[PDB]
Amino acid sequence: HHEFIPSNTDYPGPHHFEVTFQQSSTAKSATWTYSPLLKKLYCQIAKTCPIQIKVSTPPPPGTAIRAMPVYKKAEHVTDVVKRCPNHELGRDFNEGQSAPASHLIRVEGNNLSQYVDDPVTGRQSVVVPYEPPQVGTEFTTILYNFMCNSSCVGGMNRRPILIIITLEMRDGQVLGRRSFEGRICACPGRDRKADEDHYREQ
Amino acid sequence: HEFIPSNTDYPGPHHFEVTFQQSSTAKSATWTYSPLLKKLYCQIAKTCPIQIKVSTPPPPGTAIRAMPVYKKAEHVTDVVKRCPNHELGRDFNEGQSAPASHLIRVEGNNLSQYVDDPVTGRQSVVVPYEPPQVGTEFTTILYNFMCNSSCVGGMNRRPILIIITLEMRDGQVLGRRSFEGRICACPGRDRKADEDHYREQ
Amino acid sequence: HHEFIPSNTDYPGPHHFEVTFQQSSTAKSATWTYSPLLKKLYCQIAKTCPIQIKVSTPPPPGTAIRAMPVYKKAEHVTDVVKRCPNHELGRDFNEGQSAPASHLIRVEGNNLSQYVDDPVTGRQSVVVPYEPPQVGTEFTTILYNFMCNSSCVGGMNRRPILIIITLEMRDGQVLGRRSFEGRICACPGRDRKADEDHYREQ
Amino acid sequence: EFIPSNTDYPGPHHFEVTFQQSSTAKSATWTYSPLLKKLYCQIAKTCPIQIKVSTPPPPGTAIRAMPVYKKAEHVTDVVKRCPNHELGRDFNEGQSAPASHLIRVEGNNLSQYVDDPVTGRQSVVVPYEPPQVGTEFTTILYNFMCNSSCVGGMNRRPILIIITLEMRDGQVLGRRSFEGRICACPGRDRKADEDHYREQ
DNA sequence: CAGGCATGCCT
DNA sequence: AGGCATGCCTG
DNA sequence: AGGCATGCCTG
DNA sequence: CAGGCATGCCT
Ligand SMILES: [Zn+2]
Ligand SMILES: [Zn+2]
Ligand SMILES: [Zn+2]
Ligand SMILES: [Zn+2]
Repeated sequence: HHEFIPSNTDYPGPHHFEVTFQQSSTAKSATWTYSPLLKKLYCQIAKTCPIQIKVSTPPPPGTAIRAMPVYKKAEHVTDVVKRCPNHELGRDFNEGQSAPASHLIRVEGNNLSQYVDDPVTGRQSVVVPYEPPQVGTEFTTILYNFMCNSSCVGGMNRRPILIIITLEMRDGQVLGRRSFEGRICACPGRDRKADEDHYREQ
Repeated sequence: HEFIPSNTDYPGPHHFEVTFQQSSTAKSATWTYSPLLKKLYCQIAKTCPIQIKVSTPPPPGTAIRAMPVYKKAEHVTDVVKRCPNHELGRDFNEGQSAPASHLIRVEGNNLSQYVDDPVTGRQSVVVPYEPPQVGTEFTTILYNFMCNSSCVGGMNRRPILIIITLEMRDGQVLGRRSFEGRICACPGRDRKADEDHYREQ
Repeated sequence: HHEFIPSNTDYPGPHHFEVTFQQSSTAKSATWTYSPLLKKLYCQIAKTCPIQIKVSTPPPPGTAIRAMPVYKKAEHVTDVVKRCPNHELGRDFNEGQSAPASHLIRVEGNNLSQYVDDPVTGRQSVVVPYEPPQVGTEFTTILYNFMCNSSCVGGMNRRPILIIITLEMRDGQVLGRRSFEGRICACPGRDRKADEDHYREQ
Repeated sequence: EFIPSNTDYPGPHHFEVTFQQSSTAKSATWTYSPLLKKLYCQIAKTCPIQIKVSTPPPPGTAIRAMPVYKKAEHVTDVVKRCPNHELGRDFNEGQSAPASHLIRVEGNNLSQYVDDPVTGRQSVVVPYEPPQVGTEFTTILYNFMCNSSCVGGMNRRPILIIITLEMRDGQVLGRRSFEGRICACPGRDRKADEDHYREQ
């Protein structure tokens, strides 16, 4: 039904949906990085970062893959994650684009991209047709872009979000799903090291 | 008109279970649950998420209600409302569309209906039952408690109980669970002390 | 002739104007106690409080004195001081009443006690004509009653207030002004001594 | 006139800008550091300013407030709110005053918000009112709707608030200004401003 | 009356 | 987090 | 009131 | 590339 709070629970369905991360250079300031322990991606804004998709049984036709952001804390979950006023109106980055300025998550390099603004739930998300890994390849890598900092005032300001990747049936039914925390910042590694470090303190 | 609504655990046919996820244990915490006790400690107006589990729900008309009642039998015959201060107040009454007078509110859903029993007098919030999402076990509801357990003019220092019932389109309880509730500025503090004292009398 | 921000400044005009307080009991449960150190009095909700007023020379015919509350902090200086939503209606002490339960300051005994609401500034004040001191007795004494505790939610909650006594003509201008911090509380003595002693830890 | 003067002009009647005693506490709403004519306040909190004039002015006189970046290069830029604070709803809603304006007046229903046709400059004006009986000060309540640090607006670019009085006619009478700093902790900010100024 | 607690809220 | 406010309840 | 959290800056 | 600073904000 018209679900207002997307659910974020790893649910490898009939096929075995999997979300993995490409090799990543550790550093305070690097395009991106991932924390297997804390299950959360660290990413400079607007820059490129690829996610790995793997499956066993090749999924049914018309099958797609969505990406949606949601706030981690309950106090804020009823709020849809959109871009901040600062970055949305600014031309600095999106005037020649084909994706709506307000959307947080953009897909890079794929014209088949579909930017969804649900009429009822107001939830924004980007979807693409699903496709098998290039011959002799283990993963179907999709290139995502995040257009605001987890700190952006007026947008997701300093409140952690969760990036939900959903494997969907053409009609929208759910075939798979994985989730993980995301943080768009200025210096990823550093925020990670510190976060991994602190985690270890307790 | 009198009611003293029943607060009797009835897991019912469809296995019903309103549970709680892990909340923090901070002096001031939006909310926190004491598995030890039947108490849910939370801050006023905050989002206290509650989990519902069910194995096989069927009525299309089945919906769920939450209604506040006083614990001590002396007052249970008294309707549980909002103090005059928070009702006429401007704070969480401007904007949101819910009755200024109710204590319980559903936060993330607009299908909710706030009902004022014409005879009972009781006030409660009802929302349609929507099953868990593909791959998720619980149907999560978001609740808001508009007054402090301690507000004079309202329930002043009177332990209260929230009763969640899963009824069929028309008054027929498919089951219910109940828990004690305290609304305060500092939930963490009150639990450490509450659970504490309760042990070794 | 309406000002948005009543002045709290004292003003001993042509007629010498001074407002004094009779002997103050130190008891904690005491109905009221005045502090000349802090120039601040402590009351209990709706308890009779004598305010001794004095003039060096007698004033015009129908001139009066008005008691208008005002906040101490600028952050709030604009909020007209009114009775807490709760009290502005609870029937204890209005079914008795003759005055708008909205009004905070009000007199006891005098049936010539008038009230005012500038439709311009919406200010709530009380007015009573200068009846010469009890002939032979220096000060004229008006019995006041302050309806809400300084900590009442919905009203001045825990926000300090100034009690302004203004010497006015039958009309026209102002003729004498004396302000002093107000405070409605349960235990005036308790409170009085606590403030009063902290001022000593300067 | 685009890019106006901050120059001090006491005037026929002596116009003086004064700040009552403020707090020295870190999170105090506002404070003033006499050492450096600089006002520290919090976004949207009530900044009161004491205005004393020697003699009573004409019937059409009034007081206006206008922000102006400090540094040479930036002065040419109009001082408006960042986009986030302008579109965010925190205060804008129900507020009957332009949402782009940095400066706001609080206690007046006769606040006149101005946007210059040629200049584009923004400012708030209020008809002057004589100090009240026995009061040596005429008080105006001012709000500053954007931290100085904000992007999309003052990029941590210092500004001065030039307060001038003018006739009913568009004519200047007196002028005085002081640097402004909108922040979270006024107390802290100044206490630090001075410590380092005490070095050379 | 005066001590003292429960519980909101401030730095 | 630790600690102060402050109404109200004893006794 | 102290300490943190986080974009930009510096070398 | 990481260390440090300035500035909003949390317990
Ligand atoms: Zn942004
Ligand atoms: Zn209440
Ligand atoms: Zn009251
Ligand atoms: Zn801003």
